[PDB]
Amino acid sequence: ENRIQIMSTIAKIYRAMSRELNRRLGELNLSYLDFLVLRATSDGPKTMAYLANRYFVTQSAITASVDKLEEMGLVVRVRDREDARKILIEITEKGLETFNKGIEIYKKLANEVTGDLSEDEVILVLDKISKILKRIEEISQ
Amino acid sequence: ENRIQIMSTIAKIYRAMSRELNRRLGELNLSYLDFLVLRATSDGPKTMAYLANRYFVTQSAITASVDKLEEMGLVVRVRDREDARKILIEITEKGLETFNKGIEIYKKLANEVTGDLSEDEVILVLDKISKILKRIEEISQ
Ligand SMILES: [Ca+2]
Ligand SMILES: [Ca+2]
Repeated sequence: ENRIQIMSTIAKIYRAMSRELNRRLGELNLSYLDFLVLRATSDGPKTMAYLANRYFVTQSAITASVDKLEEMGLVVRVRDREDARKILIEITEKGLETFNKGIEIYKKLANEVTGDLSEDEVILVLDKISKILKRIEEISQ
Repeated sequence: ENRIQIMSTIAKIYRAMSRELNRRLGELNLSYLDFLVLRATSDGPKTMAYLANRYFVTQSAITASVDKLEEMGLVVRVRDREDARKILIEITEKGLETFNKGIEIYKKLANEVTGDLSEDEVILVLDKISKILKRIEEISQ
């Protein structure tokens, strides 16, 4: 039926986008996950637990991504003033710079794949799928 | 901007759906990937290379899924009459039965998350995102 197709098409779009993003982001020395980590911390420090849960990826995958971004000087680990085991991943200036370059790449690709759509259509679709997301997130967790 | 949000919302929807599907499919003794393997072979035998490429997953992940489904008696390996290394993964009757049960679960979830939408809206959104998919697939590969 149609409702099945909306969800399955969403999935196919995600897989194709994730693959192309991985390729285009490679030139900034980042994978799609590394970019997601930068996007998440671009607006504030994030715990590694949050990162793994928000983007549905193993904790070991987050550890690998953060270790990498840290070596690249794009994020830093900030330990609580009194506690030490409590860690927050904060983005750096260089990281924000790289993130912004990542956003342009994402924006460029988003403009292409949605080219057959007009502003009205884009807004119409966005409004409607935002409802779908609200529902699945209320269900999923 | 809006075009960015369409793609990012698509991704968030995918992650939330994949997580809930994994949970609901667990009762049929399948993960989301195993279900994808059954969906792919439900209409005809598929090579393992195709499976890994179509659903963007490592070959080792496909091997693990197929080994599993085979032990569960849901798929079989069919070797060419003359060649032996050439393998096709064919679904079994039990596999089709299990697949169909999987489809009902997917259908049930799809109906819920898209509840705020009407038939017209569903068709309208489907038509439009199918264009997005056509474009990304032409770009991605
Ligand atoms: Ca809930
Ligand atoms: Ca091409």
